[PDB]
Amino acid sequence: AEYQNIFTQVQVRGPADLGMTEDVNLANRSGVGPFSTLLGWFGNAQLGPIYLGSLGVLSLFSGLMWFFTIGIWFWYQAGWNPAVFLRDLFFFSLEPPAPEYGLSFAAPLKEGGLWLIASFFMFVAVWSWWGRTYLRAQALGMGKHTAWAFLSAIWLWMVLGFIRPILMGSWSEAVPYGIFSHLDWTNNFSLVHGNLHYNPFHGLSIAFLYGSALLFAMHGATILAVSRFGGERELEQIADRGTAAERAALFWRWTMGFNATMEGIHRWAIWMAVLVTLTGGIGILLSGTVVDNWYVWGQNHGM
Amino acid sequence: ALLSFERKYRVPGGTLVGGNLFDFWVGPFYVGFFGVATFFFAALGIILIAWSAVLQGTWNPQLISVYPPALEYGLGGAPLAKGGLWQIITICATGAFVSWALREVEICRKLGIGYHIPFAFAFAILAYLTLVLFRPVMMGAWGYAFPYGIWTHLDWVSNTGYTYGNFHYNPAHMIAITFFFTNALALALHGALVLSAANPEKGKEMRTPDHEDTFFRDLVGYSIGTLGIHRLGLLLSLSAVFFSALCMIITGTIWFDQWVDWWQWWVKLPWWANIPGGING
Amino acid sequence: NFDLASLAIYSFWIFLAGLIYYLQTENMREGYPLENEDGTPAANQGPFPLPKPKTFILPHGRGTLTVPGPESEDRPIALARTAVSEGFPHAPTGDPMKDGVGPASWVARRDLPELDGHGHNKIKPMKAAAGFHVSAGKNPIGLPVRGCDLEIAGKVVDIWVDIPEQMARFLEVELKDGSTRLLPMQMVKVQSNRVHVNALSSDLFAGIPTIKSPTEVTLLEEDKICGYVAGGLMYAAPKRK
Ligand code: BCL
Ligand code: BCL
Ligand code: BCL
Ligand code: BCL
Ligand SMILES: CC[C@H]1c2cc3[nH]c4c(c3C)C(=O)[C@H](C(=O)OC)c4c3nc(cc4[nH]c(cc(n2)[C@@H]1C)c(C(C)=O)c4C)[C@@H](C)[C@@H]3CCC(=O)OC/C=C(\C)CCC[C@H](C)CCC[C@H](C)CCCC(C)C
Ligand SMILES: CC[C@H]1c2cc3[nH]c4c(c3C)C(=O)[C@H](C(=O)OC)c4c3nc(cc4[nH]c(cc(n2)[C@@H]1C)c(C(C)=O)c4C)[C@@H](C)[C@@H]3CCC(=O)OC/C=C(\C)CCC[C@H](C)CCC[C@H](C)CCCC(C)C
Ligand SMILES: COC(C)(C)C(=O)C/C=C(\C)CC/C=C(\C)CC/C=C(\C)CCCC/C(C)=C/CC[C@H](C)CC/C=C(\C)CCC=C(C)C
Ligand SMILES: CCCCCCCC/C=C/CCCCCCCC(=O)OC[C@@H](O)COP(=O)(O)O
Ligand SMILES: CCCCCCCC/C=C/CCCCCCCC(=O)OC[C@@H](O)COP(=O)(O)O
Ligand SMILES: CCCCCCCC/C=C\CCCCCCCC(=O)OC[C@H](O)CO
Ligand SMILES: CCCCCCCCCCCC[N+](C)(C)[O-]
Ligand SMILES: CCCCCCCCCCCC[N+](C)(C)[O-]
Ligand SMILES: CCCCCCCCCCCC[N+](C)(C)[O-]
Ligand SMILES: [Fe+3]
Repeated sequence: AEYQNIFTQVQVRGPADLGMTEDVNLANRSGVGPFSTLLGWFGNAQLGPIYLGSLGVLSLFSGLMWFFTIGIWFWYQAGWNPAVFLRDLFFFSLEPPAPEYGLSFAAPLKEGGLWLIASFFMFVAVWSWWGRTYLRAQALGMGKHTAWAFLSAIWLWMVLGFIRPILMGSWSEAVPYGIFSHLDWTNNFSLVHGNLHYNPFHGLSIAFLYGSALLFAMHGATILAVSRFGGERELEQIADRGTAAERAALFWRWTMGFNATMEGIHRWAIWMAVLVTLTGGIGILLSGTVVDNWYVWGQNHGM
Repeated sequence: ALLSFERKYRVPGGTLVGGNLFDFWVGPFYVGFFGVATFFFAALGIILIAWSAVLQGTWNPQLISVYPPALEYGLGGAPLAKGGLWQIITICATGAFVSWALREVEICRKLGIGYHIPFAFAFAILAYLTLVLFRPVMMGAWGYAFPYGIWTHLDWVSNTGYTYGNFHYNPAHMIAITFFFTNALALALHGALVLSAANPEKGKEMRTPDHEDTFFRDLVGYSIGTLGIHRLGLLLSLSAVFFSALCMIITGTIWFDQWVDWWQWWVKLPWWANIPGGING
Repeated sequence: NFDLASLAIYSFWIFLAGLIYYLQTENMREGYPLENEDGTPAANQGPFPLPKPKTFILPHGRGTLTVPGPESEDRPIALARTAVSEGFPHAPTGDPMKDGVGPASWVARRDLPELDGHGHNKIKPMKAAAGFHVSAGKNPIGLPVRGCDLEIAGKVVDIWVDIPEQMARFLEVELKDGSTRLLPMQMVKVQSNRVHVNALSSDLFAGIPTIKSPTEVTLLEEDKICGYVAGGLMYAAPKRK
């Protein structure tokens, strides 16, 4: 019956927090939204405000057009039958042009041309969203760590849909837009390149993906374990180390022989996560361009 | 040697067994009864691996592989060279991992902190036991467990997966992957957010947690809050491992076909299975 | 045979070694250099060097933090060695709860309140926080507070709330002499008829360190309160039967 601070016992509510202004153009910031008692059991209850602005509107417009170009194609693959649509929803796929079209933009609409159009909309949606993660931090005087971490994810996505297909010579190498089909694409990619288990950058990517769960479990549990000393107030703990920061460090020093600081655990954290897609993107980029067969390659280089 | 602030925390107490008998440190490491237990289990398990490597004829860590018994041994004991070493090493590993968790418990007690960390570590242990104990017992043979080898246990993953076609279609596996990807996304975002407030633009005072909330509200319309994000990180990572264990404990025990068949239920529902066109009619 | 994939993977592992070296030194900005158990610098500091100083400019005129920098506990530590060799416990010389050692430890933080981004006190009693109220769950105000000796130590008279995070952080508890103490929210179990506090017996509630102002709490005071209460799990434990 010792409380665990996983769910809130007593929720409290006051006036909506409108937020810091700094250099944010308040003209592009929405009103505040309603409060969610449901969310309040686990985190904050307040919804909104949200920032709009040119980049966000462009990203949202472009991202919805991506989504709609795929939807329209699904409706056409379903013969416009709504029940066929719901039935095969996970089986439809907007496929890239066939290999004979190379990198040409002359693939007919129904045979890859719509894939290129959807990809254009997706490309604008992601890069304008990236610009937004940078500008939202700038407007508040904050560091640019979010935009930089986001670039690591974008890197893997750029490699999969754009850079590797270009270096391979055809859009046909790109990932299709479908629930199951992109899973089939992923399995096929490994079989075609001689087992991605033996791509060392893929093994690293796994180490960092497993390590991200290891580390967030460690850190999430650690902070809850010292929440009885205000441990989740990490910025003031960085500015003015408290017994929460000290007990957290000593738990780990006594357990495994070394430890973090309140600030430095977040450098471990950001690097553990971004290295997932950083190494992952490298491993995919080398596949087929440089290495046709990872298992064979590994045997000739010592694996 | 101590951290500059450490001495005031190095008091007697908090042990679960043995009183003050093992209540001391070796350098930075706390010992305790379960530190002794960890050492014994780990040292013996490592000795037995060395024994297995001697029987194998290699000292190469990339080649050493300790295999479980052949399937024909069922759940029986096997001779050392033919699965017994794997069996004893598995007992030692379980012994070392559980002792590690209980040592952490003692550490939590001496420091007066919550028990969230060994509780979270227990999920990893249970996922390990799912693969070497729970699932092999339910299938009837130790030989369904994975071998202890750097590359051979990856081949086991691939052999086990492709037994069921494309393992992607395992639905608990989809949920587990979604928790793993979402966890890494949240870890990147959380690390970036704190660092972006502690290390603001040049020429700026350190930001406050209000700036963190404002940043995420501006960006996506919601901030889970500083307590919420650590709750979330723990939930995502533990849910990933829970659904990992679930996706394997059902595979070969209550599901035997190609996993892609599971969704075929949705496909062949009588009211739309025979409509021409699309994919499934 | 040493192709581009080879060059890339060996390069990444070199990068990774440098990153780990960097990350470890970054995490030595607190608590290092290591000390002997007598407080003097330890001869063996390990293979990683101390990081070069960095500076944080604190908002609200609060000054600047430089880390690493010269460290001191800035408080007396009522503990003595139990051994001449290293690695053994240091035993409390007095009352470890009152002296703030072991799991009752506190850190000499700033004797000022944490402020929000607008420079206002982050934590306020609900009676001073216009519009704040219990919005879900059992409202604990007016309930009796029970210790691990199953006896009643006082009455909940207010909730101290983190305003920016809209979170209950402390229960203000009125004792039989009419004074109050703060009880950390993470150390109470709010029930239908009572608030149960397993960490403290009823007679230890008045030992909770007091706050010097009725409407605010300083970081120093929060550390003394939170340390004292958590210390009860070990030091009030002979009363938990
Ligand atoms: C989890 C689901 C599968 C599985 C699927 C995969 C796949 C797929 C991959 C790995 C990879 C690895 N796995 Mg495996 N792995 C399993 C179970 C295990 C267990 C275990 C006791 O359960 C262990 C110790 C390992 C260990 C390892 C490492 C050799 C490597 C990097 C992991 C990592 O950084 O994780 C996160 C953890 C950390 C960052 C913390 C540090 C962990 C260190 C590196 C562990 C060293 C273990 C040591 C070599 C063996 C025991 C040492 C004893 C002293 C004898 N696996 C099961 C069977 N594993 C990758 C690889 O490169 O393999 C060659 C890879 O591609
Ligand atoms: C049969 C299948 C093959 C195989 C084929 C592949 C292939 C092919 C790939 C991987 C990749 C990965 N694999 Mg593998 N994989 C196998 C076996 C494994 C095993 C295992 C237990 O055996 C494990 C643990 C893994 C694990 C991993 C990950 C470490 C890695 C993906 C990282 C990531 O975050 O991607 C997810 C993150 C992203 C895709 C980035 C996304 C960023 C963009 C910008 C997001 C856009 C959002 C968009 C606009 C939509 C918005 C929606 C609105 C919000 C509503 N694989 C086997 C051998 N694997 C990838 C990799 O890096 O390989 C080196 C990869 O390409
Ligand atoms: C890494 C190697 C492979 C790959 C291998 C796998 C495997 C294997 C699995 C997935 C899984 C998923 N992948 Mg994939 N995946 C790849 C690249 C992508 C890209 C991309 C931009 O490149 C996208 C958008 C997705 C999207 C998705 C989701 C459908 C799902 C959960 C992801 C997740 O946890 O996100 C974390 C992010 C968030 C939680 C934020 C919100 C994200 C939302 C939900 C994304 C919506 C996308 C899409 C528009 C949804 C339409 C739904 C209905 C059809 C209308 N993948 C590459 C090519 N992916 C899992 C799954 O369930 O598959 C069915 C799974 O098992
Ligand atoms: C060809 C292979 C198949 C496939 C077949 C399988 C099989 C088979 C399995 C998985 C499992 C998993 N797969 Mg799959 N998988 C494929 C493709 C993928 C892709 C992808 C992008 O395509 C992804 C992301 C995944 C993802 C995943 C995870 C959901 C899960 C692994 C994590 C886990 O269980 O941790 C759990 C964590 C542990 C087991 C670690 C335990 C650690 C212990 C407690 C402590 C060790 C201490 C150590 C010895 C100390 C050393 C010394 C110190 C370091 C000093 N797979 C393809 C389609 N996958 C596995 C699973 O769910 O397992 C339950 C599994 O068995
Ligand atoms: C290792 C790095 C990890 C990572 C990092 C990362 N991702 C990030 C970031 C970072 C640091 C961001 O800053 C950024 C972000 O903003 O996060 C909150 C992002 C983000 N990562 C995302 C997704 C994502 N990340 C993933 C992975 C990871 N990201 C890695 C694990 C994955 C996968 C496959 O695992 C996914 C799916 C997004 C949540 C976000 C990027 C947002 C973006 O680019 O959006 C562009 C698109 C739109 C604005 C709109 C698209 C339209 C919708 C699909 C509409 C559907 C609903 C409905 C039809 C609406 C109808 C309305 C009608 C009224 C018209
Ligand atoms: C549940 C969420 C995630 C999680 C959580 C987690 N792990 C944890 C903790 C937590 C909260 C700890 O407190 C604990 C720790 O101290 O971390 C620093 C731990 C830890 N997780 C570890 C590893 C680890 N965690 C993993 C995963 C995860 N850990 C999950 C994704 C993985 C993988 C593969 O994904 C690995 C490899 C260790 C760093 C540590 C546990 C240390 C420990 O138990 O030490 C005692 C034992 C020894 C020192 C050695 C024992 C040797 C054996 C007797 C012989 C070898 C047997 C083994 C089966 C051989 C395998 C060979 C491989 C090639 C397959
Ligand atoms: C009710 O129905 C309506 C019609 C209203 C709908 O809207 C329904 C909508 C749906 C059902 C949506 C269905 C959507 C999906 C199934 C999405 C699934 C997507 C994935 C699983 C993601 C797969 C991976 C995608 C990747 C890797 C894309 C890479 C993109 C490239 C990096 C971009 C490259 C750019 C190109 C090729 C164009 C070049 C042009 C330039 C200007 C550079
Ligand atoms: C050829 C293959 C190489 C990879 C190709 C490009 C891939 C793009 C990836 C980008 C790097 C990964 C993210 C960096 C780590 C996370 C951010 C970080 O910790 O550093 C940023 C930090 O200073 C703060 O920024 P400022 O506020 O501007 O100082
Ligand atoms: C064994 C030691 C040497 C290993 C071999 C040589 C290493 C080769 C390459 C390694 C370099 C990896 C460095 C990664 C981290 C880069 C430092 C960094 O991040 O700088 C920016 C930072 O200041 C400001 O960040 P913020 O304060 O967060 O804005
Ligand atoms: C009116 C607008 C409608 C509202 C739409 C709701 C969308 C919610 C989406 C994601 C929340 C999960 C965020 C997970 C990542 C958080 C990173 C972090 O550290 O947050 C800490 C906290 O937010 C500060 O300290
Ligand atoms: C706003 C749309 C963005 C277009 C960029 C991608 C070009 C697609 C070309 C499709 C070709 C169709 N057609 C008939 C010319 O063959
Ligand atoms: C930022 C955290 C650093 C953690 C580094 C983890 C190293 C794991 C080693 C995995 C080995 C992968 N591979 C294929 C190259 O052998
Ligand atoms: C693979 C990720 C683990 C990286 C390990 C970093 C080890 C750092 C050990 C530093 C020793 C600390 N000490 C005891 C000298 O203070
Ligand atoms: Fe944190």
